[PDB]
Amino acid sequence: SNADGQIIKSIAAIRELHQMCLTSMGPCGRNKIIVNHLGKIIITNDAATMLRELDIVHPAVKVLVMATEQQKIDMGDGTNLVMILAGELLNVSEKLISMGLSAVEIIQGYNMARKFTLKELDEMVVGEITDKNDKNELLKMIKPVISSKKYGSEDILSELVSEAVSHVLPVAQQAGEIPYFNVDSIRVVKIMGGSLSNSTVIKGMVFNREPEGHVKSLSEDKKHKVAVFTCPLDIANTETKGTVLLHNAQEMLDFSKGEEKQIDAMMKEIADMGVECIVAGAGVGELALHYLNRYGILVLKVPSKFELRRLCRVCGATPLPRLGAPTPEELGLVETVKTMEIGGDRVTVFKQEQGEISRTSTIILRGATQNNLDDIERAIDDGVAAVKGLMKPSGGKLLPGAGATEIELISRITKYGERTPGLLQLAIKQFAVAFEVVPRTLAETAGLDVNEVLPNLYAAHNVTEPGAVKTDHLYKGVDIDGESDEGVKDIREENIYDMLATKKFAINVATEAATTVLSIDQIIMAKK
Amino acid sequence: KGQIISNINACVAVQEALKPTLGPLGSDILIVTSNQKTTISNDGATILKLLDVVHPAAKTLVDISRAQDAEVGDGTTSVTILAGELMKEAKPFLEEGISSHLIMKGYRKAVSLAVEKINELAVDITSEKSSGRELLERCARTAMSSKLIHNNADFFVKMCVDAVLSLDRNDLDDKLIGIKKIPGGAMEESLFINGVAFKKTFSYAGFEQQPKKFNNPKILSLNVELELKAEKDNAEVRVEHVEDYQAIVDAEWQLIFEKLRQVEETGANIVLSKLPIGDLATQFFADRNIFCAGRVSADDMNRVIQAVGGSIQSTTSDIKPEHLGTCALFEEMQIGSERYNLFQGCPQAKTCTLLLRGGAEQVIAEVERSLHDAIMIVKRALQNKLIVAGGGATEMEVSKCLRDYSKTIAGKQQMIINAFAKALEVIPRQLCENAGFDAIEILNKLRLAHSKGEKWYGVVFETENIGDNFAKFVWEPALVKINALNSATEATNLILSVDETITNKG
Amino acid sequence: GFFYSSADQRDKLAASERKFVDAKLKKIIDLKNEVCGMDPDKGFVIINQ
Repeated sequence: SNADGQIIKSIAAIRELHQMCLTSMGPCGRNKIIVNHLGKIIITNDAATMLRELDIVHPAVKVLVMATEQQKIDMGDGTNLVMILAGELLNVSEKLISMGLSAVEIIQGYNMARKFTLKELDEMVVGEITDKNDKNELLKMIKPVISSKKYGSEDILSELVSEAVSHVLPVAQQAGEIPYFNVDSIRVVKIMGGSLSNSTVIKGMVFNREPEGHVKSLSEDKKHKVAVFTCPLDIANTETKGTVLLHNAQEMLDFSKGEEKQIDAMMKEIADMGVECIVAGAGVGELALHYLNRYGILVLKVPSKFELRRLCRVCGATPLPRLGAPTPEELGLVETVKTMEIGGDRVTVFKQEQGEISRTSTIILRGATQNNLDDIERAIDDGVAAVKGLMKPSGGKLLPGAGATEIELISRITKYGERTPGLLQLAIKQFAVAFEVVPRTLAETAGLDVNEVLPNLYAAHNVTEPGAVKTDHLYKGVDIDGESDEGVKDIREENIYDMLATKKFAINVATEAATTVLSIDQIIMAKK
Repeated sequence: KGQIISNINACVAVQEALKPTLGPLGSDILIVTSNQKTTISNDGATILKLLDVVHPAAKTLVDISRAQDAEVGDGTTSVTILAGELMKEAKPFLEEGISSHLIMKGYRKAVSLAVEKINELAVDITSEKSSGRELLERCARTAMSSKLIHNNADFFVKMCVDAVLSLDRNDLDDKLIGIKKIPGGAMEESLFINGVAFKKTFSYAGFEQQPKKFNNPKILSLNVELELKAEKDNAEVRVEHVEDYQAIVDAEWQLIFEKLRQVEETGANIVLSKLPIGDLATQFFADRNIFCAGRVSADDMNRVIQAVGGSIQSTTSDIKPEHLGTCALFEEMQIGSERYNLFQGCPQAKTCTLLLRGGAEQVIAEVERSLHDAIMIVKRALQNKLIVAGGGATEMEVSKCLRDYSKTIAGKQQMIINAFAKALEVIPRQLCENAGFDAIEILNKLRLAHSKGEKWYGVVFETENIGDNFAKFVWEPALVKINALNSATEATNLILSVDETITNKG
Repeated sequence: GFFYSSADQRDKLAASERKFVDAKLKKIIDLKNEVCGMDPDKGFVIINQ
């Protein structure tokens, strides 16, 4: 019942899990170790992945989990930010509940402050991204997304992602109707051993499987014919019935000798057309590997059927459900097929040079630690996901991050509090206080004192200027310090900012996340 | 902060097991695997691999040891002790209010300054005041000192240096040199073998033949079983005729005679396989001077392919004539009431074998592992020309320089770097305690001459005293000291960065 | 049944059964060009449950 503080118990249960997400965002934050049910330690910065592995029967927590999926799917950033904003709205609302304020004015107060905040976001944009897609220009948007994970490696990993995005985007001008970037077209590989400086950017899909045959790689001639066969290699049979059975020993000689002549006849018809590569998605027999060595055909196997759909858009080959029909219309062309040593093992690399432009790219990564390669691999997928948000719907607009905008918006929210009469004055003032948790967590995770960073941010953004036009610098953020002497510095010097499409979309998600929790005054479940 | 403190004791518990195993004179730990097999070793790698600790931070110290054993292979024990020592130094800092984030930040600046000092202490020297043969011989006597073999170490160094020189200096591996234990006999009578040798577990008949003197025997690999015996399957054949009872026992001898005839036409004088060879063939091979040995391990058969360049064929039909190989000379010794088979004079052999003799099997096991520590010093001498002074020399100076550089640094990083410099004192400590010397007296006496400006002063492992390891011939490569500070810091940064431990059962 | 010695002979027998569908498709495409075939702002949509 409400006399026992049921609305407080729902907040207290989330407040105990609120401190977990407070240490997620930021490079100086902390990570949580979660043991998977398969007996493997999995750790990552992104909260949307950890919430899926954690089993929580609390429906109030699931409200923030479902709101987190909106930041993970529709956007490439803001998964850790929505958990901090929605979690703080429940704590600041305890002051209004203790005073006897109904949940109507609390929800109505956030709705009125939501339209006031979203309207001011258009004036917070100073510069606009021209979408040049240049290698140096893409480093501005990609760096803050790759940041707050594996601090210190953001300088080298910035050139790997920025180069892969330019390869996926085709060359076009004055056309915004047709989409270009694809999320699933970029696959990242990891191999133990090596160093970070040995990484590079290659156009294609790197195959780590063994060549399985005496032919390691093809020649240097352009447009290698590649055939993708879905049906496994076996003796030619009849589509109707055609079941092989054992009855008399006389048929045993025809079974062994029959498979040698039929398989050799099918490989001869394919080699006559000039096909130098055969891709078999299923298992390959032993007798098939002996004939491909004399014909000079590269052996390649792809056990994963998910990569066969994306392979058709790269080389141009088509899968054939039958076997023995080398249709020329289903054959692809690739310029370069070689074999290089990646991570200490010999692997066959699949790439190209100029012709047959493909949208599939692969970022090769190396490292000694296996757990560190998991976060870097997932950071690239979250880094390239922000490219989708660079399109016409406010993709060029930007706002200063790292605590610069959250402190500056406080002065604008408090100004509208006394301007709007009625009971909404209490909800507007508490709406700006809930934004003070973002700069506070950045100072705690960085080792800085709470009494230091907070008063310095207010004095930096609040000055007396005899004039209407604002002066000095409004870009002052939360500095990590740990260097130089004292004070903060301009965040624009490091080219770190929060994209407006990430911040504006996160406000609507954060308000609706805390609205559902505050609107539910009673819960009923069963023992499980 | 409660789970962080729990992770501190988890690292000390794992570190405590590796403390007595640090150093050549250190104690050995006994671990009983679930397989009920007794395993005793002082190498931290194998020790941590057999524990299989469910604790996430304790497993991190195990995973980082595998990376130290892969890229390098030396220092797997010291990298965990150094990594876990930072957990104890950072324990009182958490209660005082100092966050572990600034503590992890001070380590990145301390190691960056420590690696620069390692290259300054590494001096490349090859032909200066040293010869070609005496260079690797003086390095083997370092690991053999203060051991039961010190009296016989004069004869053991000659066999150790010849094992490395018998292989290409560009590619060297400790797994390429085979060692077989010979029970019984004198220790000083051991000899070195250029080829490959196995245990010869075949106990069956057919002795007194196949003498130890061969001219040019032909080696051929074997896959299937040459004997006609069928161990598993069978059949039921019965006739009702009286006179046919004789002829129904007489048949099967002809079956494999067809395939066995092709073996005689090849002329292979050596028969080896991963399966036990039947006793049927042990006679006629003596007439043709063909040698055969059964019950050979699978690991010893891989060295035969790399020796004479042989190949494994399934049947006796398609065997090619060029797959055969021959050695210069054969030798077989009956010492120890057991015959031992070994090959000699193989110019194409990529491996060798060193036989060891002693009074007991447990005595030789301590001699074999004491040699492995000397092999790594001889192997890394020719591979890497940059070496640093070990045995307390380098370890004490890295902690000294950080004390002076911390004076110019202001803020919490001063006491953090000083804590990292103090954490470096655990390495020389355990080396003295495991060797019997008092770690308290040496710690005070070593810091005396350490402040006189000379950075090469080490700790004598034979007689307790302070001095320079340059006369003790204690050499260590620079790649181990550099990668130890990076692997210990990276493993420590992952444990201190996790406040909450979550484990889901499935 | 499909009796073929080589894979090239199977396409000849498999196409014999495919002519039944292609024969009906020729009458469908003729309806589009019959009424307002070349006229602008015209289309032909097949439901085909």
